Amino acid sequence: YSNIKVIDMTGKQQKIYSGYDSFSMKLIHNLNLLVDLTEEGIRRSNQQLISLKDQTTALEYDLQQVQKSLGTEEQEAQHIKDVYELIDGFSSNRSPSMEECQELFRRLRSEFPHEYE
Amino acid sequence: FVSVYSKDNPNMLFDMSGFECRILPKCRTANEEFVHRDGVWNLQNEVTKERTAQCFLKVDEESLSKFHNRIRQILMSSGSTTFTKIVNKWNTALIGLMTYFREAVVNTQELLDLLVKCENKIQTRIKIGLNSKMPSRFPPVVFYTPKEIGGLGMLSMGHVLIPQSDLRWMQQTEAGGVTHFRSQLIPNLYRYIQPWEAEFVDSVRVWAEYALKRQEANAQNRRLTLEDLDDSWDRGIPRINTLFQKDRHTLAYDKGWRVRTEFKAYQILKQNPFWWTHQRHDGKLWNLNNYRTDMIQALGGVEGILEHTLFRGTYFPTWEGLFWERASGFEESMKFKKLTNAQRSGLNQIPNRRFTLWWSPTINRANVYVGFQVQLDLTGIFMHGKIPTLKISLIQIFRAHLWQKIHESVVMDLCQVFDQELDALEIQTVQKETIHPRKSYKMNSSCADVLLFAQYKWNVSRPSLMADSKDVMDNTTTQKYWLDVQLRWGDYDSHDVERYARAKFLDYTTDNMSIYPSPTGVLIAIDLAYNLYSAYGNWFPGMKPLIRQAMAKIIKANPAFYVLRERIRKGLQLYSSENYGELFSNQIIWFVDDTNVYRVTIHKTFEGNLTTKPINGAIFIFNPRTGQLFLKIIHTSVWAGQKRLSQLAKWKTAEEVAALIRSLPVEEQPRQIIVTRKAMLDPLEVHLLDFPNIVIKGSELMLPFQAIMKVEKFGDLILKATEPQMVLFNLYDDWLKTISSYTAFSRVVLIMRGMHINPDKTKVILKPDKTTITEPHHIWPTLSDDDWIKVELALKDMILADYGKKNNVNVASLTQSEVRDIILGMEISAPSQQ
Amino acid sequence: DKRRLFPAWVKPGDTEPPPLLTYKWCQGLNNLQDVWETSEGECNVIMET
Amino acid sequence: EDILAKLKLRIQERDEALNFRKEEKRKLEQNIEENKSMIAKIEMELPNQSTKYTMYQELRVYSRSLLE
Ligand SMILES: O=P(O)(O)O[C@H]1[C@H](OP(=O)(O)O)[C@@H](OP(=O)(O)O)[C@H](OP(=O)(O)O)[C@@H](OP(=O)(O)O)[C@H]1OP(=O)(O)O
Repeated sequence: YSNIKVIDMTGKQQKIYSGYDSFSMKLIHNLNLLVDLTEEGIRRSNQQLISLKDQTTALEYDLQQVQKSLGTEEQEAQHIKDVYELIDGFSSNRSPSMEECQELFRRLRSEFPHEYE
Repeated sequence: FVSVYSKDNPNMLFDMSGFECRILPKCRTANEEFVHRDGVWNLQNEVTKERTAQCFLKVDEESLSKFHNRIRQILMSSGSTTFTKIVNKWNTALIGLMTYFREAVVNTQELLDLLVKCENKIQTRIKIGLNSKMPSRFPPVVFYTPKEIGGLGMLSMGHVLIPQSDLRWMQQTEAGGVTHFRSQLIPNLYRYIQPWEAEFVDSVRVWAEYALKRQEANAQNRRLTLEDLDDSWDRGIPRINTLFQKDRHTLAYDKGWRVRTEFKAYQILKQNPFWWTHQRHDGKLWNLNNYRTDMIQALGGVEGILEHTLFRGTYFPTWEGLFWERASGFEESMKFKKLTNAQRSGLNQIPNRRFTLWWSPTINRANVYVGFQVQLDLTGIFMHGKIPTLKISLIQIFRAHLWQKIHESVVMDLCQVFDQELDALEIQTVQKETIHPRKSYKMNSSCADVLLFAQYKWNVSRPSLMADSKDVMDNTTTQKYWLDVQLRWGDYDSHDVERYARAKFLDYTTDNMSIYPSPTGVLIAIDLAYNLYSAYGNWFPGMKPLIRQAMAKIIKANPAFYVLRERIRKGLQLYSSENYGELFSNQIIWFVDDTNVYRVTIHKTFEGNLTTKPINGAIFIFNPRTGQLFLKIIHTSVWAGQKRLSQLAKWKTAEEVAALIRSLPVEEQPRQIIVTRKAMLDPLEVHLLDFPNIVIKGSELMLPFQAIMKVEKFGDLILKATEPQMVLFNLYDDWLKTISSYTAFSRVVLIMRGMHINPDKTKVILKPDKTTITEPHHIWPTLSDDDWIKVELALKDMILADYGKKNNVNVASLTQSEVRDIILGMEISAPSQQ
Repeated sequence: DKRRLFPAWVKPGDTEPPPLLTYKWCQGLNNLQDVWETSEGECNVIMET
Repeated sequence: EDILAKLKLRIQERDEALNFRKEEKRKLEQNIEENKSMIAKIEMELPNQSTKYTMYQELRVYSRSLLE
């Protein structure tokens, strides 16, 4: 730990230290210009991300059209009628006379033919 | 056998390869004609192009008994065996029968009755394996549910009806009511294997048209474009995709392979059901992914299946992203090393514990011929049969009075609501009653748990549900009101907290035993197995929307539910799987790389076998903002006297960088370490517990620091080291004076990716003029700021040309962001994987 | 195989799975000329052993 | 007259499947609007990033000249 060779090539001339302890105990304006230069890339990255956000609207907007408006709302509208049709089929029945039977089966067979069969 | 066809005997019988076959020349004899049984072949006369005769298939009685005896062998070999291992053998036997005989089975009604019998027997073997001699507690869903949803994944050939009752699910509404939800036979496998007639006729046309598509390839001398065949890919008796099998330069020479696999019966004691085929020569002649997907649909979808399971007890938010643990250590290894038949069967029971627990709301459903209401001690659970391991499993969940602890927590959490609404409800006081400790699980009768005294009476509604938003709120007046809170643990037959809350309220309010201090109140019910809640009773103004709001808040955040939920999860084994600008911020950040640390070289020997020699390596630690590089050489002496070297190498990488960090002042220690291999995160974490201020993140981008060994200033330096010395470098050869860190950083990435692709072309790029040199005080050749741009463009083109060659894509197809991400090594390969 | 030792009637050949062999048999059987004719008392007998 | 009882079952069954699609409609609409909300936020940042970057372009030139 205390006696493992450290070779220093970080500077223009070479140095040698006995170990990490001897090593461990051996402008900003310009740096900030480098920071300024980096921020140009940040908006470049975000604009490209905004292009992905733009495609994200395409995903979202097609989900509105295909998934919600077409696929869901159409099957909604069809079967919600079928519920009320089948409830209406249930309503028709009870204690008829001769002509009441005729009007029942006229009504059942004409209006609800699939359910009737 | 001899079979004779004549003007007297019209049926030309024969029997080949297990297919019992009857031929009738329909041009001659008219006993049957073009009947749409699935298993009747039509013999197209090749020269006249006429259906001159029909061939009626059956499965011969020899192969019936070979199949039957295979199921018997699986049943005999059960004993202490897991249900998965049983049904995996059933599936393999069933696939073996079906994919061989195909349409012959469905014409063979005596086989189908046997297939029903065998399938039912495998089920019964599992039922009796769970001590459950009755139908009701074992509905189909337990068996046929695909095994990634923790079902057995059994395949079927039965007309096994799925009860229409068993598809419902229920979800908690925010209104405090419950909406039921929903979305027939279980699928026969037979519909998912293409019948042989279709396979053969399609194989003729496919290989015929392939000859024409190759004639185009022959005429143009073009590449055989797989795009021409992608519709044909899974067709042909030899599957056409075998043409592109990477082994095919050898498989051309494996002649006589089919008879070779049949004579294996005299060499290998383990019977093989796929003796008739070989996936590399025939291709894979069946694909059952559609059976798995459709099986979920028949069982009601994932939401409909999971009601049968304890999933709702976990209160995970969704099924997706969950996974099942496996490790094989301790599950199997210890039973191999230290066998003891009477004890080590408890290890083989570990999957059965999980399985039985997972299906608890179905396998312990109250609907029984008999059973008993054995209530579990200290608990409200009823244990309707002696199911082998569910009893111990549930005891470990509700251990240490958890049932009471839950009930007191919800009662006092209600108190903490009433204590803050007294004036709005016109309550003079709320009393937590002196609840006897049994009350939380004495199910036959109840007390009031919380009692309200009016300031000056309220008007009080007729009894109604919490879901009923409208009330006859003028029915009567009263000044005392009680709340009864009752826990529950449901099963799939009974977890409707609406009807439960009503029925227990109406019972108790007429029962003489009920210690209720007023004729008006509510019962609150909680299905602790499904995390559903409800209430029913009389309501005074302002009470119903408070309980509706308050009860949801409790379910969301109460701690006693959380410890229950974690115990269920830790019992089910069932777990949830859960930046480019940052590098140059004012923090101190080190990249670290472990791939070069332990390296071994291979050479031939006088023995002819190879041998392994370890060599010196290095840890690579690099600060991307300052360009400072710490190159800790790891010398082969640290591998001496050890053999677990790769895990040691991972430990020594984390240890030696921690030793460096511990030596440096805290003003120079990192605050983030970004690690280029995720396997190195965890040895760093356990080593860096002494420095909690350092966050450790997986790099997720890929940086090719492995390639630095190609640089002679590193290669010779690391190879020729006599000790594990530390060497310090800077990769920015004064660049931070003339250019910013980011472009200097990007230049390193460009150079490193370059030499990883090819050192010498990089050296060519880094030497545009032969008069350029590398100075000894530098690492890179000396170049001007514009010359650096010119070689960066050459490196960028070199990277993209290698990417294009590796991916068959034009560089011009790539946008500025894509070429950046390719330099960053991000996963750009297909849009279906992002 | 290179030297064509075995004639094509020697089965467990590399090109037919046994269910295709049953098909090529009854396909090849039906392709025989006059094979279903019995007008003058002609007969087919298939012998398996 | 048992068919009348059968209808109440199929009425419940059909209505109870209908409950799922209604909720399914609610789930789909919820996702879209959060994105409308969320993406609305994102495009509000787009001006702000434009304003930043352009000023840095000036302040790059300015600082680099000033310090020389
Ligand atoms: O599945 P089934 O054969 O139709 O039997 C059930 C079962 O009857 P038991 O009381 O004998 O168990 C129910 O009980 P559980 O399975 O829930 O314990 C019961 O529900 P109730 O106890 O609430 O009546 C139900 O009754 P119903 O048909 O009114 O739903 C009843 O049918 P039977 O009373 O006709 O046997």
